[PDB]
Amino acid sequence: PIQQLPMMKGMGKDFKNADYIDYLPVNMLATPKEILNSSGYLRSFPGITKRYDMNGVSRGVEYNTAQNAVYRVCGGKLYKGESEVGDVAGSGRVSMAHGRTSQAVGVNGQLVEYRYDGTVKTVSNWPADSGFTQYELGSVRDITRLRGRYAWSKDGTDSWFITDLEDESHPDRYSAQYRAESQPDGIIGIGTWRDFIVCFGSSTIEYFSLTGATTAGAALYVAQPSLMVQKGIAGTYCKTPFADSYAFISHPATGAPSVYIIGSGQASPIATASIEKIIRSYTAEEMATGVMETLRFDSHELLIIHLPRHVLVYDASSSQNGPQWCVLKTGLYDDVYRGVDFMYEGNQITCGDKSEAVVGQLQFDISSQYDKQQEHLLFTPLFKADNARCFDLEVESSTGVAQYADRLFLSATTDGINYGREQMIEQNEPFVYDKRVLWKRVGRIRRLIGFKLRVITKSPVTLSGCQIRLE
Amino acid sequence: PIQQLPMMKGMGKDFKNADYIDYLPVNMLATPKEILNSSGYLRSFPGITKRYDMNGVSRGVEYNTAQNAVYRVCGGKLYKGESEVGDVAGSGRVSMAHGRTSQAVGVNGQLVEYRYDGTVKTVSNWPADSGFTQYELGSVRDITRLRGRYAWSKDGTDSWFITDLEDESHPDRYSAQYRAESQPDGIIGIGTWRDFIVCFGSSTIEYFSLTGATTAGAALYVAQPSLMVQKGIAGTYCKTPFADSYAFISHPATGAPSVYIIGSGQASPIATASIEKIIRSYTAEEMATGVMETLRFDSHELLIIHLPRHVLVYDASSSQNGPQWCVLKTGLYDDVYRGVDFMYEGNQITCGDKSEAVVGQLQFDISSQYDKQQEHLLFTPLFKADNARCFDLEVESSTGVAQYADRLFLSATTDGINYGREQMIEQNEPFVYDKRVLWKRVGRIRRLIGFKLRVITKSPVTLSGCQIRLE
Amino acid sequence: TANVVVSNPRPIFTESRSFKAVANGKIYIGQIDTDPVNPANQIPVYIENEDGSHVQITQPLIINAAGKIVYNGQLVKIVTVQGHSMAIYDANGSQVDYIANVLKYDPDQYSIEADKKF
Amino acid sequence: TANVVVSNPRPIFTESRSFKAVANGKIYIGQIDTDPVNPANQIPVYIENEDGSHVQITQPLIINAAGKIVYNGQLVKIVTVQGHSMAIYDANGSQVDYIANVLKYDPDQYSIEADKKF
Amino acid sequence: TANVVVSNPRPIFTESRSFKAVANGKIYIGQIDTDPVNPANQIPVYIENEDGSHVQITQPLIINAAGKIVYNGQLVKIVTVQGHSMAIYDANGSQVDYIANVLKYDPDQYSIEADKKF
Amino acid sequence: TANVVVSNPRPIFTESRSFKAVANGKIYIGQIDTDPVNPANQIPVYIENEDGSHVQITQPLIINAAGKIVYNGQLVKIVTVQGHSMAIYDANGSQVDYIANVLKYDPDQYSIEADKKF
Amino acid sequence: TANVVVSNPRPIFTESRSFKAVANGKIYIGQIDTDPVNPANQIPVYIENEDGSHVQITQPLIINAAGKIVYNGQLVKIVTVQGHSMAIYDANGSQVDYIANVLKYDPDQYSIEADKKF
Repeated sequence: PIQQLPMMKGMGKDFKNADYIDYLPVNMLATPKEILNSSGYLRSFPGITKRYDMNGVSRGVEYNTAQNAVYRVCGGKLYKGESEVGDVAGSGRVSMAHGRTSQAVGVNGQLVEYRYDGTVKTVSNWPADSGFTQYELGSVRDITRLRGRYAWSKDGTDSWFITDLEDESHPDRYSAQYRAESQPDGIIGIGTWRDFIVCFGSSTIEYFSLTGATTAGAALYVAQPSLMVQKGIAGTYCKTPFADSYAFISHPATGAPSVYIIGSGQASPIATASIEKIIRSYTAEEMATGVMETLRFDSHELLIIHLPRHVLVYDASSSQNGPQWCVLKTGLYDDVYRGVDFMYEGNQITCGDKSEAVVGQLQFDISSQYDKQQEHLLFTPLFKADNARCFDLEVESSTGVAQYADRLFLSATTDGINYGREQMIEQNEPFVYDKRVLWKRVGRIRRLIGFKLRVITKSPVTLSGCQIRLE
Repeated sequence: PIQQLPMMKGMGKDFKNADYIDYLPVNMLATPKEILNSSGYLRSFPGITKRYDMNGVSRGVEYNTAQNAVYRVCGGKLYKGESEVGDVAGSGRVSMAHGRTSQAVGVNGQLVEYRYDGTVKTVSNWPADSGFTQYELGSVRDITRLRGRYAWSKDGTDSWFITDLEDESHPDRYSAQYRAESQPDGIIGIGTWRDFIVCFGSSTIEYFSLTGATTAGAALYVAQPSLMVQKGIAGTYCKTPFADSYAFISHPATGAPSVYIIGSGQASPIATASIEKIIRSYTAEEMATGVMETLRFDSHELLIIHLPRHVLVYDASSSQNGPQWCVLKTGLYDDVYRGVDFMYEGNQITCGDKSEAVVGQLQFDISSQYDKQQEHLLFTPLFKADNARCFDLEVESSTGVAQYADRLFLSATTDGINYGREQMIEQNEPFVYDKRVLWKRVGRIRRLIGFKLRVITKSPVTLSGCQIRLE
Repeated sequence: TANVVVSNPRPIFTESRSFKAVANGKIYIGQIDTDPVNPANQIPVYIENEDGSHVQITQPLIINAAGKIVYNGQLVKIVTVQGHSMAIYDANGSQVDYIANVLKYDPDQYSIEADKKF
Repeated sequence: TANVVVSNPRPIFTESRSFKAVANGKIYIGQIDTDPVNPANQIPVYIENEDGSHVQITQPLIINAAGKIVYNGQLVKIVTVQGHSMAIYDANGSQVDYIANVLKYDPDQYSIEADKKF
Repeated sequence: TANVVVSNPRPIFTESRSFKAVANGKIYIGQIDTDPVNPANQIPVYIENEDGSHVQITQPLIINAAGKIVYNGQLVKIVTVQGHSMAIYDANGSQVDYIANVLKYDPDQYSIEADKKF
Repeated sequence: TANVVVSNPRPIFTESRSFKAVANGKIYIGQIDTDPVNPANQIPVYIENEDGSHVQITQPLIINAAGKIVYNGQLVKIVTVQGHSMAIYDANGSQVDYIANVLKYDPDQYSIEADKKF
Repeated sequence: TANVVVSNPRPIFTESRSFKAVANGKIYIGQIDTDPVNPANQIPVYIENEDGSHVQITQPLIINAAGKIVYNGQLVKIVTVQGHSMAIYDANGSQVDYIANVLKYDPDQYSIEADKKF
């Protein structure tokens, strides 16, 4: 009897606490598509090839819909495409926004606006010679743009400000300050969903709409209590517009964190128990430094979360059996993934780097990151097959696009933690499109069994239809 | 054992990156209809026969509901039906609108209005001798008509203007300028959905409705933020009213482009992974030059997209198993389809030409384009049939309407990319209505198999009920 | 210097699966990627004589028992004006082979080409 | 001008000591004046399909019982660059033929110098 | 990504009326439009090696059981300087084929003509 | 510097009276100069995996028919601290070997004092 | 959580050309870069016990059927003070192995050297 073994999600035990955990695929994305007896396959994440050389590691990215170009902060420089257009001080992640007249960067507690004419301004109070209101402009944490105004949050004081309509280098003349105010504190992040200013605190997410007032001093924004979410975000960059709302990671102020997508006044969990355990392995710090982003290609709608030790990708287009998660990494020994700050421009997806002063372009006919061969994992769930004596381990692989006859390390575990002997079986061949990857004689199953299916390639890996004969 | 083989959608592998892709039917449309043991058939796209002779290639088309006639721009001429009614400058695609007393063409940054009395006007500011407002009328990108006014978008400056009620050759005396303003930039296209001015930018689509105000200087249009769509369009002609809303191709500003239909504040994807890959094969340019149109005949609701190398047709009425797509082409070597600017008038569908100065009328009892034989393809999905030794490859064909005993090239692939020998089988015969297209002895299947089913005809092709005997 | 290489001018047409000639077979050549048996798809075929007469003949070419093209019982050389598609049929009438696109240039009469080219 | 000659597609490869095809024989195509058996000297070879796509294939080409190149038991059209060397080996591993430069077997060798001179 | 089909460059000579090689036959190479069997009409013939060296050999070219030219029991490529005529006779002495002008021009004399007229 | 020696992984344990592996033998690892059979003196032993994780395993290590440490019939890599004592018993309970300190079996015992001195 | 693989520290001596132990063989320990079979070239050899005491023994070290050094029918660890050369002969007197410098230096003299210079 032939039995099909799923490979899109594995299963095992954690030897630290003897609990059951999922084994996520590494450098693999699941694509639901009926190929043959399969109804889905697994394809390696696209590799990275060098595009440009920059001043340092990437610190921010945005698509400038005004200039129709991608602006990247790298090291101490700000680039419009390939050419440097400004100097940015600091060393960490920066906020990025833009409008008609300038590209704004939130860095070092400042909202530095690089105008397209070549001048650089900074948001500051109106001069006292003006008859205009002066505000307590402290530090800047996060910035955003809406309706021709920059809205930014003051660091740790629950307040946010907007810029003037005819002068974006100053706050509003009469009514610039607003507060979330349905909370003791928390203004961690700021964004714009559809036409609202969204203030992401801890334990609250608040929405603000334009009032349409005309009288001087009247409030230009009003909170919408019907749209507010009773949950917060862990860090200033722990949120992204994913599908039509914001996906975020919750603050410890409301319990153990996980991954949520905002619905209508509520948040729906996206993370599984294994993802929650991975998140819980981090302190409150190392969790506020996580960076979230989104990717879109070939009907793939990926949500990428970078942590100091993990890069976790959630696929919303392949989550028909529950949330679909995978791990991105660089190297062969669980080193963190180096790609960050993805952005689609022209007809290519371009990324920054976490460790080198370079930029990539995410080539699709390879799987190596900057010419370095990468590792891919595909586990199968444990199953009870006492005295089964399995045979004919078959997998379907799409061969032909390869530079070497790269192989497959096939091993089996019988306790859920430790894997045994690895056999090397050729899984690809250059210019050969009919290969039949297969291992005839698998051993006898005593109580339990599970397979690892490790590959190391510079070429794309496409695997589907894992099957065994159990006799 | 008799097994039925679907032909409405094929399946194979791309030899460039070893990925799985769909093989769309070429010059064939799928009609869901219970014929016999089939529940649907595949019919060749109607051929094109010459109707008129124009000045040049077609640049625009519209049905003038005021005149009850079709207006076409061909070369340097504008025709109402068959007779020239104006001269139009330029060489590329033009925008079309019409109203009570004129047919407006948006071309060369101008809104040129050809009035039915024979005089031609152009939109310009009111003379300074008037006490009326003057506006920064720059270039014209796209035009439309609503409620007796022309609404057009200024090129690259996010603004749009309306004309005056009692003088359509000028903007409004008091309040003509409006801005989308919920965006840093983008006014790529303009249209009218039901009673709204729809402004299709990049990364947003905004809706404007009439306020009903009567005071001078008050805004006559107000934006509806509740109907907004958080997605853009690729080019000025990458949108069309498809079913009851707009179907469009998205901008790179929101990720990798695909095909969407606007719902209620959201966009629903229509393209599949293969269509997204085809779109991604084009740069940002060659994607803004794409054109989108709609056809309707025999319950077929076709959405046609013209690209420099592909013409892709989506069938809304045959999408019960997922989106249904096909390819239109001219010749035998994947040359782009020459038909463009379809419009139903009288009882005939009429098209322009992309390479010659002619017009067609889309005859239904042929399949040739301007008396030249055309090629039709029908692929089957790959399947695993190890040691099958198949027999009796049958297909049901509706014969009788033919000028020659046209034949079928039947081949098989065992790897998904390369096809073997082609066998010639007569699939049609003039004045014969019982044919039994069939091949007796197909070979043994080692691992995988799939068929191509190529036809070259000047007559309609109707194929259904593909079946094999697997023994 | 070596200007000529001794070679065989007569093409040989054999079976697809076995080392046997297509005895008393037929050849139809026409527009590329088409069915050459349809006379509308057929293209002119000429016999190139020993001096260059280039006399046109009817399309179906007859294959000898040796696998060579014959006309009036004599070995002939057949030439065409363009790349074509080929269809070789057996004496029984079965499709021996179909080729969608073939183009082999005539390696002879280079003096005329040089005169027309230089 | 009838500059295209009706020749035999699907070239036939014959044993060098008898009138027999090289069944299950191997063919290596590489750079000119080198050994194409060593994969460092090999050059791409492409299957040409009906739709016009060129698909690079594994270098050792397999010869069937009729003496013609096959891919999976199916007759295919194989294309490479004009300048290449060829090595044909029998199924038992013995050299059937070697040619260091195919372009030197054209009947007219004066054409190359004439084109490269005037 | 290629612009020539992989063919078989080495010539093979078979019988004109039956599908079999001209085993142990003879090839006579001579002046254009003459009878090359006559030694007066014969012209020098050389074998060209893999390197490119030329070795003049006696005129009667030996065909082997495979239908190929062999000099010292090994396949050889035959070259000439001037345009020639080629007559192939079988082992029994019956004429198999005759070509009075293989290229329909003389590259040797046309080289002199073109060196001055081009 | 070639300071790494290509040696044999999967160490082999042999019977002390005959050239035979200790099949189904038991190994205890403990503190230096102690009885590792007593669980009070035992020290952790870890399986080192492909992924790099170290998993502590039950102390009695099982020796297969090849003389190697196995976990579930599978060859594994077992690691511990540098200073340990080892006891090897046969499947019948008889003592095969005892080593009070493995570090004292290194060929060079001057290295330890030299490192601790200068 | 470890930094050394569990190995087998007790030496075993096997034949250099066949997979068998040197049963009842001889080991001769002597001066560096000399022939240690000669008693004049030999150096004192001691057995080191579990406690750490040393017992000087006669030079020819006995290799039992298991391939291990045994003095009083029991496994012993052999130590020396100075660097040595080692020669292993089998039971029939044929030399099995020879190493002229087991550590490629003399720790005895290098001890004084390092005390002087480090």
